Amino acid sequence: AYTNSFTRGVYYPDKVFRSSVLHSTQDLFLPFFSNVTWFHAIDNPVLPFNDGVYFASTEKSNIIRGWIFGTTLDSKTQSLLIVNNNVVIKVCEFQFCNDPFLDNCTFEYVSFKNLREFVFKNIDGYFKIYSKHTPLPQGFSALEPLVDLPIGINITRFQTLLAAAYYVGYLQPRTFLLKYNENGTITDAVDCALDPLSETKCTLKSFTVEKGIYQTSNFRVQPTESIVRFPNITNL
Amino acid sequence: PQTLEILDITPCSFGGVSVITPGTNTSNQVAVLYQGVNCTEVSNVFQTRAGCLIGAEHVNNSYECDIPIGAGICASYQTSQSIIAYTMSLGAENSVAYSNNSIAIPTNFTISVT
Amino acid sequence: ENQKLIANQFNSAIGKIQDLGKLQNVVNQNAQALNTLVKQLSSNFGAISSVLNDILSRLDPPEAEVQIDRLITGRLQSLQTYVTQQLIRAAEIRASANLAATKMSECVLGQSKRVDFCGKGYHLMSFPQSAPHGVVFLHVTYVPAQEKNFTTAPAICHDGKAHFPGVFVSNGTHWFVTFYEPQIITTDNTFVSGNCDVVIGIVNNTVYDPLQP
Amino acid sequence: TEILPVSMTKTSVDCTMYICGDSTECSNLLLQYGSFCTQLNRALTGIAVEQDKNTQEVFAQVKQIYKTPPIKDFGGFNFSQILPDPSKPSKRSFIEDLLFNKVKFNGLTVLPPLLTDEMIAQYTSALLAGTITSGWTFGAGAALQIPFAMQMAYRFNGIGVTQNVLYENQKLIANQFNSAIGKIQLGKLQNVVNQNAQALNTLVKQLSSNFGAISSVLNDILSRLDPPEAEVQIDRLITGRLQSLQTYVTQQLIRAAEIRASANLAATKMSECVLGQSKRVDFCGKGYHLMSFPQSAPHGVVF
Repeated sequence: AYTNSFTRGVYYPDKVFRSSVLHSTQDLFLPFFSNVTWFHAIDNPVLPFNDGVYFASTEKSNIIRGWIFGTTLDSKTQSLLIVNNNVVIKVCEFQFCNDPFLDNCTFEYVSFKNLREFVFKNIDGYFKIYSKHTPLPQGFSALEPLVDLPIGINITRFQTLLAAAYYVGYLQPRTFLLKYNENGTITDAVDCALDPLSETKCTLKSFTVEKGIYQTSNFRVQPTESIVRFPNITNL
Repeated sequence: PQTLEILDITPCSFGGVSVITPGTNTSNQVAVLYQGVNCTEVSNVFQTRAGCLIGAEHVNNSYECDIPIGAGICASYQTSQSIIAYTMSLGAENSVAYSNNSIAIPTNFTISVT
Repeated sequence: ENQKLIANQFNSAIGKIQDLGKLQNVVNQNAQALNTLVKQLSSNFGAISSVLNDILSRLDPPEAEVQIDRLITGRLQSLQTYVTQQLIRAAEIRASANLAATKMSECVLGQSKRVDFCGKGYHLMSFPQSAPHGVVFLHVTYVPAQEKNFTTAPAICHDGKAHFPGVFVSNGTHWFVTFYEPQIITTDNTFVSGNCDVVIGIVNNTVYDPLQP
Repeated sequence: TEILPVSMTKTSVDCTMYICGDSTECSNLLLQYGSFCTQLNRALTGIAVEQDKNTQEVFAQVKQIYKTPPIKDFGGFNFSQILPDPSKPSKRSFIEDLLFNKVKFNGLTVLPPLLTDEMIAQYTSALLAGTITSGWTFGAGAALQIPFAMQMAYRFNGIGVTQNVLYENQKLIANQFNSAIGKIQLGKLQNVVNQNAQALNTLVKQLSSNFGAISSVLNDILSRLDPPEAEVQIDRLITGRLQSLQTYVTQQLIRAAEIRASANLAATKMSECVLGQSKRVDFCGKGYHLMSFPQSAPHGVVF
């Protein structure tokens, strides 16, 4: 099943504090109204990892207790074993079978009515883990950086494991205008590339556009093919 | 270089792209002007001297205009209510009844504090 | 008996202000000029960075002078661009300040006979208001509003004399002199010179003379 | 016959097509210069909205639009080429055509004016029908009728001249009107068109200038060298072409202040010479002023 993630996947791009500013950053966030893939575990197959993923879940029993991030997953690439009991984070390798058992390693670390959103990233070897626990609804909630890991590895495939409804996202490089409040948190956001009224809002750097006509961007027709010509079969 | 027909080079269709909107306190739907380009290149298609004006509807009537389009076209927001693209009306088409014997001063006055 | 017309309309028009396009534009244009200037301190202009401390303290002074020379050109072009926009924008404001000085002299400190200089209509009087970085003129003007239609002739020879007037007006059968105030036709504001072949278009009608009664 | 300019030609520039036409690494280094043409585009848009204010302050001095009555007994001027003829498809007046007769794409875009040539000529014919049929009283609200031999008499008495000149010599006025416009059939107006033309032409020919680098074309610099040293060469092209834009835009801002000073003079002459009579000496022509007529020449007005 596929569904519509309305305004989700908007996290804090930096640890800078800002208060009541309309800040425009060009960071990879989950686009608005994108295509997110609803799954049902009634199992948990392979997933595509491109530029990080927006995870989510909707459980009243806290049943998901595992992430396994690896290309080969046979104790060759650095996999992870994140568990939510505290978010205890085992970045070391365990010898997995075809399906790891429910009910020499490098790094170990300890830090109906619930959403568990888990935006991931891998830029400059800094494996970022964001989070938000908010009891896909019609609303808006920013995601705070929960932990960061300077592993410096390449990952391209993963599989969430439990001892039943987990969603995946698609992160793309996209301009985004943020809206901080008095409290220093994000209360609204605008993508400025989805529909023509949105990119008006970035050119004004505001939210309440007044009645008028605004030169938002420039139109250009890209070339289609190439035409290279040289004279008739002369020389021989 | 192969045959001897002479063929021109004219540049690719470029231009600006403007967004015609009412207030966000008023409406949410917008018109999208494409400046200068005839719009066989690029919602309700409408061609003007300014360029293509998609997303709004041509109206054969004429009103005192609100949002400057360009080249004698203006946009507004009314009938539910949508965005209309019409020729600007220049004011009421008064006809003065001039005679060899006629004069006029208006009846009452307003002490207008401009 | 029309100070009650004025006072209400003066209170309504000050209310319509309560219910500043030129002045708020001036405040905003200065703000965007200053804000673009400060954001130029985050531009590289081709250098490694924009914070002057890390250009000095990341690499050797041998080529640090070259890199800071590219940075100082970008900052100086940004400062020259800001100054030459302030000089042009101050010439615009000085044209508005000389127009406001002319309106103070000719509309407040006197009455202007100039058409549509101190407001639409027959200008009566102005009041300046000491608005932020500007001035608001309450142009009290005498505007007649609800139209009419009279009937008049180029001149009126009564018994062989062409008059030069004050406006000959007539509501449909009788002639009034005139603001729409029908007063009696009198030779006080019309003077006699010529004849009724000496003004084209002339018709024949009475002209009340004040020496007779 | 006074020829005043009113409006310049509206021009908007796109930087990433001008400086860095079909190049991505040029756009990346243009981004490294921060934000220079955000404010260049706001400078040129401020010029372009200003020209719409100039044309709408001079001609749109009245709210209504008055029609010349089908019988036209307006004292006898050469009003066939002055007042509009229904023969021309793109409707103007032949006097406006006489002034029309006498007067590319490399990122530069010539945006059209809002107030078209037919709509300006409708404003002007409303001012002509307002002046003839209603005099000065059409400047207060709508038109309030005045006969022609009554309004020129009052235009004598308002300048201290006795009212016995056009009341006795109307055939002199109609013949001298034919002869003086006959002498006419545009120094200030052709100048404004020419200065705009040389401004854009020098801007285009700057792309043939290499600014001390190896070449003035984009692709040869990219092909011959590599991001080690092409980086230096393309920096000369960008900072050469960016100074060419700032030079052009600064010359456009100064030239738009000149046209606005002549647009406030044309708005003052429309108010005080057309919508009324001026007591000012030598403001609405040499001599004792009776009345003026607007004539919508291209990018200007002829009084």
